[PDB]
Amino acid sequence: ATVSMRDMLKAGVHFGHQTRYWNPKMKPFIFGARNKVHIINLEKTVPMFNEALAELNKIASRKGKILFVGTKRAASEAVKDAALSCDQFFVNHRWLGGMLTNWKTVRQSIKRLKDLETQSQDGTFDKLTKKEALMRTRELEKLENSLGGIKDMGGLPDALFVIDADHEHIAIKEANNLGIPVFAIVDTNSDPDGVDFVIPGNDDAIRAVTLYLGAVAATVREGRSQDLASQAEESLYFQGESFAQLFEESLKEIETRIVRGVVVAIDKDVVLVDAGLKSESAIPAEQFKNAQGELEIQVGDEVDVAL
Amino acid sequence: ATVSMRDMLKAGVHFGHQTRYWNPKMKPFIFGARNKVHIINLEKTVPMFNEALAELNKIASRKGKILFVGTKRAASEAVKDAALSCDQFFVNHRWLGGMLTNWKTVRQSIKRLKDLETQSQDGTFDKLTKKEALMRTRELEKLENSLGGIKDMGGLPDALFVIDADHEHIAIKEANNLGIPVFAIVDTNSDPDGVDFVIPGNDDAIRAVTLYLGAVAATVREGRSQDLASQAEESLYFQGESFAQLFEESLKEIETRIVRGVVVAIDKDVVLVDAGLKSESAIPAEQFKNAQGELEIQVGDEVDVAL
Ligand SMILES: [Zn+2]
Ligand SMILES: [Zn+2]
Repeated sequence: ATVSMRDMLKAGVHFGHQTRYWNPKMKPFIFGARNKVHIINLEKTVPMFNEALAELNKIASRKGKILFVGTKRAASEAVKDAALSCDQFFVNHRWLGGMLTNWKTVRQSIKRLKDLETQSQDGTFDKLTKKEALMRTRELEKLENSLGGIKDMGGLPDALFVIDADHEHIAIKEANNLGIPVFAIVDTNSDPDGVDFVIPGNDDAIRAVTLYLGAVAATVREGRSQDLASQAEESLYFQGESFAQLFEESLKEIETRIVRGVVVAIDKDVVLVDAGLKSESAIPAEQFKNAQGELEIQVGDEVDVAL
Repeated sequence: ATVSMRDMLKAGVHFGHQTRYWNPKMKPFIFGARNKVHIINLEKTVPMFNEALAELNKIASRKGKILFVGTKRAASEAVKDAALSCDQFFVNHRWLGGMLTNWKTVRQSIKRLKDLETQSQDGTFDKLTKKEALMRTRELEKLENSLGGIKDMGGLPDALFVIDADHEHIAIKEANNLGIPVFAIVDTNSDPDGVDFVIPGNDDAIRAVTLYLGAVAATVREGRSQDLASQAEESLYFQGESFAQLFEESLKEIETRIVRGVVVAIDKDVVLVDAGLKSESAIPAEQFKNAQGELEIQVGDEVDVAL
């Protein structure tokens, strides 16, 4: 996975802040200045982004959970779009101190959110006074704005992808403390020190932000599915055996002896065994019950069967 | 997209029916017979499946809708799994004559399904007698079993993918009449004539059926997203220009003159214009209102702006 330099140039990825606003720590990523404005060196952005994408692909491929964080105007709606498009998670309105470091508390706040969700729907709020119903409605607003993108995360994320390292410094510091790797777009006015995988680039243009998140969402989908990887395993070696050769070889795989197999499905009075024939074999449960009339085997168990 | 011959052999794709059950029309796809059973020639299955996958990829890439059809025991639950995994549609319980050819009627039956959905939830059924409520409950059962996988299809499909051509002959004939292309697994006991893209193979093993649907769902996801295609466009040509060359070239793209731009977002009193700077420009709506105080422009419109 990569984005080309020409694509980044068109999106404005190389536009830094005015030089008077810079953080000197971004010097290695700066190409120069034109008209009192810093130009970001895409010669560095491209390999550093590829490096970031490769590791996010690896994390996603072990069922890793990715938290997209971006709450500034330019990032907010796109962060949600990206996260949804690859079945991950997000914070896009505002960060509450402790979302990560006090995660056991957040977990309870999530159940409280779901209870308030139910209450607002099943008429509980209508049986309250206006003053009370408003209290619960504002609480539900706070919880949904802040936790709505993570309510099904189910534990700490395995990585953070962040738009604007300075704007999101609180979250980045929590991740640091927990040893959660941080991938971030770092603009010329920002401190890169807390960022594990820095991506030098413009964090102020919707089109630039969209370019980054798109490449991220794609590589995360590829990590989960293994679509393109499993496919490009057919070119790694010779596969030109004839069917005839392969079929005759498979006939000699028969030794010796009645057959052996594996349960794949147990619906009452129907036990299903894959013994590698044309069809799986559906067996009456009775052959698999003990003296008390209970099922002895489980889906995935190994068994025997009579040809 | 492809499945290897070794993968098909392991899944049992080559196991045909007993020869006494064959349809002579399947002769070109048959390798031979062992123990009074027909062996399917995978030398033919592999290129014919690749051919089918390539055209399904093309159909999906123009936002085509794919209807997965499989109602026999071995196909039923996997057909649903596959369809869901690539955001398409399915029929997996039983085919009602006219689902395709009388589609304008099906459309009304879909709204009737949604109304019954609401009624069963909002307590309408509880206000009925038992005899009446049972009538509506059975109607809801019929509609959900048959239309549940297509209720958001929104029109005729652009292709059918079918498990077992003989078992699903009714649907295949409706598609024929409507000119909708049929992709189907055709076993040695079946008639291939109605099938546009026949895939000679075992249609009785869950593991074989799973192998086919998996490859289909992947190629459909790839058609929609263009993940792997857009990525493998970076290898088609030289991309070794230095950033310096590219940046200096982009500086000469400035001619002449105040700037020109494109609206991207209109939220009351905030009009957003992309003029290719570091940030999009947010302009007060007032500059864009006519004498009556109405908005003159729309999202996507072209405008002008003062630097
Ligand atoms: Zn910035
Ligand atoms: Zn069959």
